[PDB]
Amino acid sequence: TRGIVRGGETLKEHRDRLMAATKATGRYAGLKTLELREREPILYNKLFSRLRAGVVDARETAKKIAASPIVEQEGELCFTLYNAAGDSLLTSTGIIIHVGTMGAAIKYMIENNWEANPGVHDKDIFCNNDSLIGNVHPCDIHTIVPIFWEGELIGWVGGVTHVIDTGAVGPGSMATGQVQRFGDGYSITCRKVGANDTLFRDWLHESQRMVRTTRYWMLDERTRIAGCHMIRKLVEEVVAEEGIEAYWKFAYEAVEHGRLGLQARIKAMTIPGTYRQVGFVDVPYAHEDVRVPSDFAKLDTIMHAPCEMTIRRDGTWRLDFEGSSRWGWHTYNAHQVSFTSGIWVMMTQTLIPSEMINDGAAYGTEFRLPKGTWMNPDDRRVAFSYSWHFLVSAWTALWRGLSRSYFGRGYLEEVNAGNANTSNWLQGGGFNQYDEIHAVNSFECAANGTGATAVQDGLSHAAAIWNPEGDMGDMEIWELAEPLVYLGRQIKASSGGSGKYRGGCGFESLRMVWNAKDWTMFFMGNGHISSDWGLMGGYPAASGYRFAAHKTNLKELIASGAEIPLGGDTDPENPTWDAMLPDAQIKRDKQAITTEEMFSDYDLYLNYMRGGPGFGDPLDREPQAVADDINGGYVLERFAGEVYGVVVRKGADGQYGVDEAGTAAARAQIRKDRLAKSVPVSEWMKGEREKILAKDAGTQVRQMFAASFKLGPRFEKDFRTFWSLPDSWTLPEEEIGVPTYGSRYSMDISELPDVHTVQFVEE
Amino acid sequence: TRGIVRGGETLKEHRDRLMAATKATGRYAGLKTLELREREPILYNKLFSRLRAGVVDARETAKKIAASPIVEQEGELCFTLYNAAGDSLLTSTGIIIHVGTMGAAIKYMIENNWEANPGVHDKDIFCNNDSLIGNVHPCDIHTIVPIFWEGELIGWVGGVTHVIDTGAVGPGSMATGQVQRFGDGYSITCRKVGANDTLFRDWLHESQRMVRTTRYWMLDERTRIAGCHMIRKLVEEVVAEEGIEAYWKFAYEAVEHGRLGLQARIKAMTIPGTYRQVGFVDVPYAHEDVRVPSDFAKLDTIMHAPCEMTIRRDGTWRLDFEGSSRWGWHTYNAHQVSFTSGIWVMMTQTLIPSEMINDGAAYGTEFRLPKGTWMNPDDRRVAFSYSWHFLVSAWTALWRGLSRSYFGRGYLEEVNAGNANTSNWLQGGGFNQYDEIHAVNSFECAANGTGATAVQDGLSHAAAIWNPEGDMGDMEIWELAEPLVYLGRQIKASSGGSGKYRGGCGFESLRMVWNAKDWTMFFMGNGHISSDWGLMGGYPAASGYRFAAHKTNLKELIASGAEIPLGGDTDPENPTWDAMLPDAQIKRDKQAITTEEMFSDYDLYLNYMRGGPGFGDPLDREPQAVADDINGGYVLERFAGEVYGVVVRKGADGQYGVDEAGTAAARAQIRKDRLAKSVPVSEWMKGEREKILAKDAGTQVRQMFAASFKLGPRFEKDFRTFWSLPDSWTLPEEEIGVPTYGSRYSMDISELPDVHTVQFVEE
Ligand SMILES: [Mn+2]
Ligand SMILES: [Mn+2]
Repeated sequence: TRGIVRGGETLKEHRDRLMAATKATGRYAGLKTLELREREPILYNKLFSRLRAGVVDARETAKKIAASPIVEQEGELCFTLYNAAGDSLLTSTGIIIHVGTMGAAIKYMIENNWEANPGVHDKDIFCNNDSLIGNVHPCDIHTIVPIFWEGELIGWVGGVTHVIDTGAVGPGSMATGQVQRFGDGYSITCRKVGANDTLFRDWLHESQRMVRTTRYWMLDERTRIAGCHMIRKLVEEVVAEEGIEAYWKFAYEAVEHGRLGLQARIKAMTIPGTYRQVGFVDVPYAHEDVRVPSDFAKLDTIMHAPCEMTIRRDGTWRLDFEGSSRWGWHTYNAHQVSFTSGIWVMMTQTLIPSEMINDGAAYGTEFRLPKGTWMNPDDRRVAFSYSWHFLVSAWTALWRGLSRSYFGRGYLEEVNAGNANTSNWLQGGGFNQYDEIHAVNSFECAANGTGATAVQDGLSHAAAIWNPEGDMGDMEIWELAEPLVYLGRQIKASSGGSGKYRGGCGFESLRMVWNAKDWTMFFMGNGHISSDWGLMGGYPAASGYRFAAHKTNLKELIASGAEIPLGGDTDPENPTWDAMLPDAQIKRDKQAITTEEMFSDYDLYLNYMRGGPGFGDPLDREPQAVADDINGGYVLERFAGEVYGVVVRKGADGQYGVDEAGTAAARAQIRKDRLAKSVPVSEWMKGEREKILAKDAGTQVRQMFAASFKLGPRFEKDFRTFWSLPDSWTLPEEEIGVPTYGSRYSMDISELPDVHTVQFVEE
Repeated sequence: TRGIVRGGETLKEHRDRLMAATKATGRYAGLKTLELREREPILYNKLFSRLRAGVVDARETAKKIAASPIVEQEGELCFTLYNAAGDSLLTSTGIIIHVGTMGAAIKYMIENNWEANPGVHDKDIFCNNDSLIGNVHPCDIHTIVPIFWEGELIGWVGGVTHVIDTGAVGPGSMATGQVQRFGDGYSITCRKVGANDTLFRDWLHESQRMVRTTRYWMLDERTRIAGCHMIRKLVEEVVAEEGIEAYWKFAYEAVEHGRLGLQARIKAMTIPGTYRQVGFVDVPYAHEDVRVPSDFAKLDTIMHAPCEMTIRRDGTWRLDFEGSSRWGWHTYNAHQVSFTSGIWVMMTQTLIPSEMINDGAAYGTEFRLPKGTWMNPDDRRVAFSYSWHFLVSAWTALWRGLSRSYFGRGYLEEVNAGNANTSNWLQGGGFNQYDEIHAVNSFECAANGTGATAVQDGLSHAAAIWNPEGDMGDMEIWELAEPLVYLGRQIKASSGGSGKYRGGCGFESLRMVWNAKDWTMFFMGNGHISSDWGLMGGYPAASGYRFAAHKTNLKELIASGAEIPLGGDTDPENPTWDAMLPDAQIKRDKQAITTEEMFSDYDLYLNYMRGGPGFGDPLDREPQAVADDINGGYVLERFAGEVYGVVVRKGADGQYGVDEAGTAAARAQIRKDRLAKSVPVSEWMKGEREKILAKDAGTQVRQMFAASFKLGPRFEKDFRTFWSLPDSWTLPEEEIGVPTYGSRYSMDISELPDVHTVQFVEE
């Protein structure tokens, strides 16, 4: 029975052959030479130039079909072209993390003999979003079309859209509320959803009633299908015009070219050696306003992600996450594919922007993700809807590590202290201004600030780790899809991390609920803990907080001519809105994660997008920059002196200027205070060691270590050595008093029948 | 192109033709005469006898394929045979409410042009459980196979199994936790799940990872498929032996025969006139241990289900539920198909046992269910997982109403005061004794007690409204599938409703958690309110309560030989176990509905199945019966005197005997006390009327009326008339202080694209 691949081999035989060559030889598919590229270089780039333009243009055109602004204006969609074995050749920009996620679904089909059943046929249509096979979160939905030529498969197209909602318990796309997979939303596992280019009615009727924002989902489906088919047609025209021979060579030489590309850029931009760095984020599920149904999920915890980054003389490199913490009862878990494609999107943004963007760099990187950590769970009950919470707090560390190598070597233009927490996600549900069931999810946190450089300040309100082409979207467009009105949009002062170069500031949006019925809202970002750290000096960006006002009496206040709250929440420590709202129930605290809360018309919700970390000692910053930050609204005048040692005087014009003698003398005095207030690290260490031996820390600090030691013995060994702790000191998780469900017992997806999962990671 | 039905017409043309004949003519399909039955009655019964044997025997055989005891021992499975238009011809016994649910699924396909897409092809396999189309709850999963003959559809087979769990937020089948459809478990809308008699791999992988109890679910599929295919093969053999002409006549004359049967039985057993009755149950979501994520769902409420039953001189009859309450944010909502097939299952149990069991009676009954009530919701966010809560408390009223017509006419053998609340459902989830993810759901409440008769006492621990073939299942078999050990099984004293004839007692099961890991449990029945009422006298059965013991210290108690709790909780007002467990956290209260709660090995959970209501004035009971009840454990000795006026004396043997002279005087004395403590109803009425005018009642009493008034103007008009209330007195729901989400705004499933829903009810 002939296999369907161009060879006559099956999908499985074909890929198994290619991975064997790759393993044995060290080069993708065994390609020790690139025949087309070396011998017919003109033909090689013409294919590259024409096909990469095709997918770029497909994404840009098709996104005019969607109703949701996330797809139509922000561009949270991607199109990828794959070879037979599910390796990408080329991609449009956008949410390119799904280069790898959709590649792994293609491989899951390959490895579980979809070929025999349900069959991969021409004109078929597959839809998938299953996180257990490596997708980021259910709200990101794939369409996958096989491409055939003269009767045989020659590759695949994938299209991803980020969809408003998938019917989880939480109303929104990064939803809280649910604590397991069951309730985490509509989960599609590589389903055959069409044949002969036409969708199945039983998929249409079932799928559309599993969600709130049906019209939005329906159109997000057509944006995918139209893109896939523009790309399928593109390929056929390219093959018919240049030949299957060349196309077939290109479909694999391109992928080894991407591996060759990563190696060469490492060797030219980096330094061999070892780099160590760590990242944390908070999960405050103890609080009253995280109302979750399962009692075993109400505890505070901290995500712990240490990375040992090894860079070798031959230009390979290794990322070891030994020491990391366990998955939990929340929606912040991830998958080994999620995680590693995340690290790949980062190398598309600094290491290989000017090389082939495809799975080549993936084959040139080594990943060790211990089984059972949050980044590699071993449990099929796990939940995913806001994977970015953990994911974006782990990858930010690696910017710093990678930036020390550019800095030592002299490529200071490339240093970057890391990504912002891509957060607060305005979410809610109910009846909207068209009186339809609806959900919300602002992609304003596509435009957080970004890490400072060794050369200049980070960009404000500019980007996210998962899409560098930032877009905040127009106020006038968002108000077509949410039942809220804007009372402010404002640069978020003192959100940027301080330094010689200041991190990018976030921004803020103040909303009034308007024309909503039976409406709820919630918040979802980091509160207690800043994920990014500064670099070579350099402080973390600000962390998160919440602001909601209920019963504002704002109908009367608007109408009677009284003061009403406008703009941003400029100094949350000295607020101005609260005085204006004497009757309101104001929620102003650090609890940056909540579940659904009744809101009504004229209630208030502050949307806050985070800043980025800074670079260098702050009192090396040029004083004039500090003064300009004060006028430009970037830094509150209070910290000009307290952080930068800059003394500013207001001119007749009302703007701030530099007092130079004052600024020098204040900097001189800060240096003596630093000497006087610090102590030798020897001294501090024996103090902290006493606290450790006494087990003096909150339950969430003690749980992070207990769980981390159990998954990563080399990390426990290192902690014990560092603090010089007796073997009599032990930290069993079960002694901390907090629930410990899922700490010993777990069941993996691979323990279910007929499941063959693909491994991409050392594990 | 040509339709698929044996005629050459499409499914839709075929049914549309037949429903028009039925509307114009008053007889199913226009059959004013029954050709086969009148002309070849021998051939007519031979087809009937062989086919009903086939479905009975198919259900019986295939249930030996299941691992879950729900299907294998208790038989909560059903097989039904349908004509082309989706009308049942015959059924096996068991959970026959799905006669109507699978018929409504077949008809939904007919109306939405499944024929065009995805196509109804021979050898195909459909799977469905969608409650918006009229299924009881997600856990009841249908398999639907078309039957073809010489290339044309001649009917369908449906198979139903109750599945342990479908991946709702709650672990169990009657799950709490979720408050909307989103989270209420895996919802399949008439999916084509196989072709050429083989299941699709993408359905297999996806479906098995959306639930906990996977191996159980897998085998429940094979039990369904096998029964369908035994029945498809059966028909073909019957047709090949007797001819398509005869079978095609039978497939429709059978259904008008059933309508004729309902009419003849009404006219023979009943009295024409009007019957009025009502039913209630509790929903105290206000309590701390109902932890739901949505703040708009935390309130107490009461289901209000009034029925005006009209029986006519021509033998038709009408059931109007005007006045009923609204659907809510819980899992107790229903659907018009759910509700009406319930009343049909009830009429199979008294009215037509000896007639054709098929849709004939459905065509002979009139139903009016106001749109927007809990029984006919107009909102597609609604949740269903424990529909029986409302459903079984509504139908019990109709037994009483129907019983007054037997009692007046003299068929006292047929009187029954109503069904028990079929409840408490022991449920929970975690890791079981085989160290696999698992969920539990005891079907011990298939064997509640039943209503007393005009002739004799109700049966104890015997049946449920949805399956009169009660089975409590073996202890030894239940312990193969739950990580619990039985410490007692006991008739539940004083659970039966008191009367001249006592209602049936429930029973109770005391469990110890054993060999469980990361384990939770919860409760799900009625607490505050008894659904059934007694009759012509007659008190309701006991209502519900909860008992759990945590930290029992029972390992130590067992090992040391101290007292351990065994058996049942004989007198909850004077317990013996609580003293035995001095270290325990004991939960003993009325809160019969909880969400998930951590349990551990040696903790205790009491499973309580309810009793049935009684008949007649209790102090007409033969005193000897009261004495036997006391010894037999049915009634606690305290109430012999207080309820029955029976004075019982303990003998030399230790058993109770009747004090005859004492019992006469006590009965003489009770009658004088009854006079002395009652008042003229006029007197009592003006007191209660002041309370109404003063709005003196719990928020749950005031919300039940507010919601009912808005949905049922004739009920408000009638309330106001009865209590003589000014037009100045008004009860707006929004003044009661509790959330009112979904009270004005709603969006029906019929408002989504391409949705054509079928109407079976006056509405
Ligand atoms: Mn997304
Ligand atoms: Mn069921």
